[PDB]
Amino acid sequence: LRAIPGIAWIALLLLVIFYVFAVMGTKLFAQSFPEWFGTLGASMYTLFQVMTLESWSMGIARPVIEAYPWAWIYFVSFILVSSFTVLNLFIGIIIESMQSAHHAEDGERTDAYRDEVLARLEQIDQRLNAL
Amino acid sequence: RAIPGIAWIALLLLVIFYVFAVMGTKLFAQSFPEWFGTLGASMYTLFQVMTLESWSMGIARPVIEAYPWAWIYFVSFILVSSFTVLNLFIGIIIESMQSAHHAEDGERTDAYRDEVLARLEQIDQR
Amino acid sequence: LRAIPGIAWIALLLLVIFYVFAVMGTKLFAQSFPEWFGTLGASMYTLFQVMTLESWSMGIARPVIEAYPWAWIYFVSFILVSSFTVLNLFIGIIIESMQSAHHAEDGERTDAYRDEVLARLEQIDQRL
Amino acid sequence: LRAIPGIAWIALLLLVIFYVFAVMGTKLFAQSFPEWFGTLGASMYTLFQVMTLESWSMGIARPVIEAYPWAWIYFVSFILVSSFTVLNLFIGIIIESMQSAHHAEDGERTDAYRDEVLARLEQIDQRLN
Amino acid sequence: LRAIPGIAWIALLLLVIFYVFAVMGTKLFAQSFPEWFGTLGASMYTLFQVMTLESWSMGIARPVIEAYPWAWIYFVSFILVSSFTVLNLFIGIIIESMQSAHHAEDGERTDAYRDEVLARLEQIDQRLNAL
Amino acid sequence: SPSLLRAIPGIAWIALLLLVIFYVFAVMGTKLFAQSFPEWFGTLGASMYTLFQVMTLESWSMGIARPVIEAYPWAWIYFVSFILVSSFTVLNLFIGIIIESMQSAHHAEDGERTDAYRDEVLARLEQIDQRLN
Amino acid sequence: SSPSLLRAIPGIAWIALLLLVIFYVFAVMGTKLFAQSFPEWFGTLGASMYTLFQVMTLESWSMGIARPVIEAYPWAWIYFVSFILVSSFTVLNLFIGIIIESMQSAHHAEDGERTDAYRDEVLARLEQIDQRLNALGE
Amino acid sequence: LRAIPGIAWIALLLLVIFYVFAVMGTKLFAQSFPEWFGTLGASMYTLFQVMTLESWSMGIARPVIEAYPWAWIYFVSFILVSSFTVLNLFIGIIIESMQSAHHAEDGERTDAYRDEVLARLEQIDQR
Ligand SMILES: CCCCCCCCCCCC
Ligand SMILES: CCCCCCCCCCCC
Ligand SMILES: CCCCCCCCCCCC
Ligand SMILES: CCCCCCCCCCCC
Ligand SMILES: CCCCCCCC
Repeated sequence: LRAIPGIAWIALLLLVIFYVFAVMGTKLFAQSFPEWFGTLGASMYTLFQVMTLESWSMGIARPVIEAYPWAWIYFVSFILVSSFTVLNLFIGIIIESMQSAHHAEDGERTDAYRDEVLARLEQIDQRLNAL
Repeated sequence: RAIPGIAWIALLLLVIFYVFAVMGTKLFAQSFPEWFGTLGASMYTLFQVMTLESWSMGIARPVIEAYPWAWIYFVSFILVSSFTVLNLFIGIIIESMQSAHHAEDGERTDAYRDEVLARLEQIDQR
Repeated sequence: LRAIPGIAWIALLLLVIFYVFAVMGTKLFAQSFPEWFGTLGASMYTLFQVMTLESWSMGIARPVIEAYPWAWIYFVSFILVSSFTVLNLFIGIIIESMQSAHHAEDGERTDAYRDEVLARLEQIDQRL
Repeated sequence: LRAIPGIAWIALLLLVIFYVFAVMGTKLFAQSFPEWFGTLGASMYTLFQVMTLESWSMGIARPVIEAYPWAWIYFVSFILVSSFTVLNLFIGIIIESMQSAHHAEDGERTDAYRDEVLARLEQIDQRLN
Repeated sequence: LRAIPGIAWIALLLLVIFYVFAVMGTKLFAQSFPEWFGTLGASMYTLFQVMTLESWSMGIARPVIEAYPWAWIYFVSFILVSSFTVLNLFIGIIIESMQSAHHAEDGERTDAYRDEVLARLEQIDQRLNAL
Repeated sequence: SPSLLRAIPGIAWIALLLLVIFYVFAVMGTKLFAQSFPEWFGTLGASMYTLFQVMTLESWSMGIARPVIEAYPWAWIYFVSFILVSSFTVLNLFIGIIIESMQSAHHAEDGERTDAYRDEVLARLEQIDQRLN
Repeated sequence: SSPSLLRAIPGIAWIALLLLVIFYVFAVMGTKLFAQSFPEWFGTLGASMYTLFQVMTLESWSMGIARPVIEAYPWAWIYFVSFILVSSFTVLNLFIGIIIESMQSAHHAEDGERTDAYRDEVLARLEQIDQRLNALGE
Repeated sequence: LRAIPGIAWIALLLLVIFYVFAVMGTKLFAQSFPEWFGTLGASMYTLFQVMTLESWSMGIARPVIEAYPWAWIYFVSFILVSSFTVLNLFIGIIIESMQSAHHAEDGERTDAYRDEVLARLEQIDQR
């Protein structure tokens, strides 16, 4: 019933997410956006800032004011990462909790049926009066 | 259901929205007085076109006035209706009958517990 | 023992990820390669070909040999698509079949438990 | 049960970490780090050689660390490859074993319940009186 | 004639060069490179790998460019081992085989000399009968 | 160096430098493990003693190289030196002696056959002689 | 039997390798007593071979660099002599050994030609075997 | 035929041996005593002097042997120098002489055999 260890797996998939999409976003954010005018060792770091840290949400929303017609899916990058994570993580948690519940209750009913085992072998073998 | 997720499928559904909303509302926006400068009214327009009030097929036609360049909307309305119907209805059917199998057969086995105790009482009580 | 709408939305996700890497091929390298300079609407053509077709379009993924350390991700991208989708789909559906197998045989054993019911009855009144 | 898909998709993303840090260690550690002289396609071999073999390619590692301000991220590569190794190996093996254990053990104790069936059939047809 | 044991002789001597120069290398370069830095357990294995494998070994040899004039003699030492040893074994082969060739073939010629013996011993006695 | 003559004392020179090898390596390794070992309670002068011990004779002396297994971390290669020194002795000396023997065999035996041909020259004069007619 | 007829040359590698060693050896023996006295090189940590082959009669000026060994009479004379003795070993071995070995080949071929004079004696054997067989009369 | 300079080759290599053992002595046989008190490059001097000459460098030989286990090796150097020189010098001269011996001896006997040639043709051609 040990189904917890699927936890760190999501965080290392998060490593995958941040690598891929911070690299793409850091190319398109190093190209023209003047907030940093380039991010190689601080791409992870800038996206992680924008993730409701250092009060920097609208902070990133300004360099996309300097390119609005073709740069919005970067704040939507925040959105995408959040959604993908929350989805898989949350649903795994749900399934694990509910397996535990169902097995617990149904097993208790069946061990009452083992009490019925007790009843039976007390009935026949233990009260024969001739052996 | 594979390793996919329900609201994750729905997320890719509004990603489809991004796709074909952006395409359409970017291609012919500068030439039509229906949704003149269609920017955020794309999702609304289409997801409201789907079989709503039996009239939005009617609004799908005035863009059929641009058949060589505006039939992908026929394609796309078919897309959205298709995946909505399929996913929602049929997936919920299978979910419901899975839960049904479990609960139904469990309560039947509780009636079996009834059988057990009835017989054994008839033998033990005397 | 019922998971086929699974296959349905899996095909949907297939088309979605096809579009994803298509447009990624239309933006990251679009100006540098005149191979299909305007991939905006025919990265489909390019990548459909790249689909191990006639052993030459892994070839036509070559304009990634243009920038081999960084863009090798299109070849690796068909790798990823095939792996995740085909792998998970195929195996998981077969596993739903093995679920059905469990149900059938172990239910027959519980009808041997119906034989238990018989045992009950033939203990009750055989020996008043 | 015996699931292949997990380990398969793992192996893919594990190898994507491999090429990422191959690039990480082949562009900044080739033209001036001649331990691996012409490191463009050899980076695969260099990194996986650094992986815990005879305790001597970690010795190849340190003179690369001689460039300390810009030469740290590939034993960072070490820790990321360890990330994926931990995941696949540990989780797969342990959880799978105990799943199968649940199955078999519960079945066999129900067979003990069948010996109780034998008790009832003790006192129908063996003892009439 | 059959001196492949002598090949083993020369081979053992050149491997003596191998061992003793590995020991002298343990002496001069033990702490200087961090390449192995423990040149106490596997000095053999060290120079073993240094010997022309994947070209990564000359790359093993520069971490003791850490000591420029105090480790160059080992670059030329592996020159010594490789070239000297291979050339010695081919020396053995060439020279001693061709010595055997001399003896065999010129002995065949001297067996022709046996035949000339035969002809004149034919001319022993023929002048007693028809003369 | 084709000479077809007796070239054994070169191997003899190698053999006495092999005695020097005994001396050097055995006295190297015999002095730092003279304190911490119970066998001779000081190998200060037991190195050629270990010569006639561990030159692969009696089959128990690599058995006493085992007490060097007792000191594996920085003192392992020394019974490998045992193995070496044994190979030194056997191969070098034995090859020298073998080629010695074959040298002698060839040269002497074929010279004697030539002497036989000279008896034939005296025959050719058997007809340069009495049967002159 | 073909293509060499006593090519026992390649062992000349030995010579060259001795060369290297020799260089090293007595470079060190000049780096030991010197390398702290003279100001010229003033660190012979790796200048050993550089300076030694410079003093190998280069531009008629590195005997010019041998002047600072004239700066010390007894304790500094035998370095140019180092060079002479290196030349002794290497040149003697390679050239003169190869030449004398070829002249040993001359030994062999010369005595073989004498055996062809014994082919002359073959001439005489057939002077009698086939010629005066008394095939006339009597 | 006259491969003579090899002996000088061995002799110069012997000089190299002298240097090597000189520096080993310099390690042990420099300061273990006050008997030479510094030998950082003069073991050559003391060894050429001790080579059983003048009968007094053995008077040198004791105050180094004051440390009995750590000094007899220089006398063993006597032995090393001996072995090297004796073997190679002596037998090299011997071997060269032996080569010349075989050739001279039996080739000259075969010149006599040429006179044999003349005798046998004196019979077979004229009678
Ligand atoms: C943010 C990038 C997605 C937009 C890609 C172009 C969409 C318009 C396609 C027009 C095809 C004629
Ligand atoms: C739009 C129709 C697509 C049909 C794809 C069929 C795939 C069959 C896979 C066979 C695996 C058993
Ligand atoms: C990467 C480590 C390679 C170790 C090689 C050991 C020696 C193998 C000898 C094979 C001879 C053909
Ligand atoms: C081709 C696949 C053969 C089976 C692979 C098993 C992988 C086990 C990983 C254990 C890592 C220590
Ligand atoms: C949010 C957890 C961060 C853990 C540190 C990661 C260092 C690469």
